[PDB]
Amino acid sequence: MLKIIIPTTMLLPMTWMSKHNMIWINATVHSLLISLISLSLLNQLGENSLNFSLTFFSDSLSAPLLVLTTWLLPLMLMASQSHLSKETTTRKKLYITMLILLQLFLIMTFTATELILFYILFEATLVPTLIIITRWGNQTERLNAGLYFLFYTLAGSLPLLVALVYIQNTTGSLNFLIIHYWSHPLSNSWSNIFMWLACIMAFMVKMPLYGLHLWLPKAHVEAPIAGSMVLAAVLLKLGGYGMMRITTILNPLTNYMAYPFLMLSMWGMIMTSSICLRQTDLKSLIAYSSVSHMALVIVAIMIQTPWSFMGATALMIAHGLTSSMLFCLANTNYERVHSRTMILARGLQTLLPLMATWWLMASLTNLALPPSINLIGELFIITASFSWSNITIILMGMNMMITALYSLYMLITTQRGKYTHHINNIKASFTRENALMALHILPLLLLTLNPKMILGPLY
Amino acid sequence: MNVLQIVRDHWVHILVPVGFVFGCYLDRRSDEKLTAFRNKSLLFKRELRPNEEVTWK
Amino acid sequence: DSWDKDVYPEPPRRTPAPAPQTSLPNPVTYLTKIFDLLVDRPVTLAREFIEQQHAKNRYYYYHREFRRVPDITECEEKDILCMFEAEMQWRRDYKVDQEIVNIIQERLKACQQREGESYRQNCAKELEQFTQVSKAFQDRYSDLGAHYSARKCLAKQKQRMLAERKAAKEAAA
Amino acid sequence: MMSGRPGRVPLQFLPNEARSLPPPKLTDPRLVYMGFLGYCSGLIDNAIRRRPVVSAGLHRQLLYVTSFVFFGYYLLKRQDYMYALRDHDMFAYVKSHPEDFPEKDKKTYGEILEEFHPVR
Amino acid sequence: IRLQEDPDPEDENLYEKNPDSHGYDKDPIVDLWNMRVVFFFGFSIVLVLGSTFVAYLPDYRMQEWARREAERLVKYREANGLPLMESNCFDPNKIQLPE
Ligand SMILES: CCCCCCCCCCCCCCCCCC(=O)O[C@@H](COC(=O)CCCCCCCCCCCCCCC)COP(=O)(O)OC[C@H](O)CO
Repeated sequence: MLKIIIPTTMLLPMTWMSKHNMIWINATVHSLLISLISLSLLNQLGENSLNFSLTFFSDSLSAPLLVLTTWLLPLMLMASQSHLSKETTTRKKLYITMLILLQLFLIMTFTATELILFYILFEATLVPTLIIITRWGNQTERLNAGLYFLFYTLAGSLPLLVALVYIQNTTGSLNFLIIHYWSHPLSNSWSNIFMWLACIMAFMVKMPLYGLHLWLPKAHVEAPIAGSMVLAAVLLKLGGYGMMRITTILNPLTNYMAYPFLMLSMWGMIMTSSICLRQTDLKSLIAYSSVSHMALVIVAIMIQTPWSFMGATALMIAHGLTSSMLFCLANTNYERVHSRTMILARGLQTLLPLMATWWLMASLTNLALPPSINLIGELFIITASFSWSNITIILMGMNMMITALYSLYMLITTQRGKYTHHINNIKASFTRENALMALHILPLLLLTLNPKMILGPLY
Repeated sequence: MNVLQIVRDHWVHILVPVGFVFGCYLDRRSDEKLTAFRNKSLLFKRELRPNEEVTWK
Repeated sequence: DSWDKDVYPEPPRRTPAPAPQTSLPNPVTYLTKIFDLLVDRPVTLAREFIEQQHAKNRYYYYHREFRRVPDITECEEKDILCMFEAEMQWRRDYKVDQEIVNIIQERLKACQQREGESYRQNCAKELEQFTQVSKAFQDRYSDLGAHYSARKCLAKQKQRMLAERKAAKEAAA
Repeated sequence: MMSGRPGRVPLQFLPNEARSLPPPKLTDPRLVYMGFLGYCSGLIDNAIRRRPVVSAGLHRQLLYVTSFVFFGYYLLKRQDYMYALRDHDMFAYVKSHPEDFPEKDKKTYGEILEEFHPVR
Repeated sequence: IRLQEDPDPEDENLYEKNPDSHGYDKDPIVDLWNMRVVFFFGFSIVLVLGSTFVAYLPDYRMQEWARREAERLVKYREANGLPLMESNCFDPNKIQLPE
């Protein structure tokens, strides 16, 4: 509720009014402090969601994502204070302002009690990210990249706007509790499909499914490090949160209309993971891997099965923490080599031995190696999907088989092998990069002991 | 000890902490308007104790 | 004992008396013996020390009880005030029934190792009890959807005697 | 739409009978946000003129907060008036038109036949 | 010369100015202090107590309360001999099924 919001927004005057060089320090202090307070919100009751007021409420689904976003907030500050050191204090302050303003919106939307209120800051997250990708992005095609990312989501979000207000004029309020209790069987009338399509496509776009995913490779690669993590670790997941919330009034229409997306997602994950097997760009390879994992959640959410929701929430968080880490891996390597081609800097393990380890559990976590939370996600989803149909395991398991090859492919090409002779600027890794990397992996294994925290309201 | 300057450069550190203690205040103020069914739901409604007058604040 | 024997029926253990005839010493007696005065007694000595300390300052806690509240079949249409109590009561009974299946599942799994090679026929009672529970559990909550609600559970149920009474009419002929 | 209701004297920002409503409390959360807007203008006001933003012309942005608060306050009373007015003649209408507002029958969920769709 | 620009700056090594550099910022004293913040306010106060806080969090989802009720409920049910959990949930005796 408020105990998270005002501390987040009151953090903004601090960064603006802090000393010239202390900006990174005091921002990091209370961002971690905010994370601690958010963790206090992680508690949930049995069945009734933790409701605070007409404006804000939390459930067993929102809380794990809330603590994840606040937990993220220190990490971009940690990950960004290397390529922004040679910048004017105002621009550094502006950069920090963008992140916490972005993070502030995330707390708002996840705790939003009204769908329209959920909707207003659903796209409002775009404005800070658009600035981050465009201004501080370090590339040339970032301009076209920002346009692709911006227009795709709007093209899907605006139908939701017309759909959402239609609910208000037809079924009174759009309070999440009032929708759930007063749910009615959506008919099969040919208007209700376009009703169904509008209420779904908005979350489809910013949850890249095959076909509606070309923004993500352009979104991730040209975005700066902080932009890439926030976009891949939370931003691809507003779509996820919407579906678990909005599919309450899409049944039984979801039963019949689910087919085109399920085939698109299940086949897409094989295709996308195949792209990972032959990606020339390390950041792009990680980006395409996010599509495969996210497309798995598409099948998870859209099956509408108790087990499927549970594994979704497991992959909901685990992928986000993992994808942020892998982007950190690529970023921590990038500036040393000043290039994105994977084969540019081979045999890094012989030069940097600890990064060899950090890359190693990172690849293992993305492998869904048990008992990592990723395995709990994928394995739960497979069982739910298998109950839905026996055939899907052929597609399901094949993804894990492909996921194995490309995951260690980056490991062998970069970490193992012969070091590149020509390069000589690879310095011993700063303990900031090392500290940040453990900041990611350590909570992941810490979460393994308590899956019930992140299983969700279906748990 | 330089306090005229440690205050100037480290007065920012108190902003968020008071924000949190402020955040609890509206949290513990907004709930008052939400009293309505206080000790009214038959699941939890029960006999009011000799001294305390409000079951849940 | 902490738990209840009625909830967890434990058939009495049949432990044969040790009657060996070979003169050479049986070793496992000795390893149990040395273990007794090397591990078991020191563990017990610490345990009796901690347990007496626990009883020195004993603090209590009880088990929360929710009284019965009108459920969804008598709650008025719309009227989310009565729906709230109805939904929460039904979800609480969902938790109990999930634990009821859990209790039966442990008893079924308890038979396996307990009966050893006799598992196939000895606890067919355990098998049918789980069969009765699982089938009845299916009629209660199965296929309710990830957004299951007491309304849907009533809706799914209302189909059951709808078909049943229709079958009864056909059966009567 | 209230464009021609009986009694609307034109060019009257706050009609007298609106005084029968609870006035907005001096620290109404809507009001302080209106005060926020005044301040936010002040900071940028020094920005265009290239002044030390926050500590630049304490008089200037101080007036901004005062002006926005008052213009906000009278706006809120007027805003509260229409919503009260919109609800008032609303209720007066439905009693005057009982036939167009039938009282829907009281049936519990037990008798309602809501078909069930399995998820399979 | 196309435009009057500047050559691309060379990436400075924080180590060759100060060997103990931690990569958090250039100035050594704040860099050492940034170490203290990122670890003390990172691993120390969040990971350690936060884990204990969430680990020792009170009953979440009523995972044990339902068990105790189930044990009592199942102990009641087989004592009388009626089936230990009915196939029906909302008692059909009240239900007023149409026709
Ligand atoms: C880039 C293109 C879009 C990307 C994909 C987005 C999703 C695809 C479908 C988009 C649908 C947008 C319009 C839906 C608004 C809400 C729909 C709704 O609530 O359902 C209504 C569905 O009714 C409609 O007619 C909705 C619109 C149907 C689709 C036709 C217009 C939308 C498609 C063309 C415009 C957008 C495409 C891009 C054009 C450049 C119910 O009203 P009804 O017809 O049942 O009303 C009662 C009675 O029958 C008479 O009204």
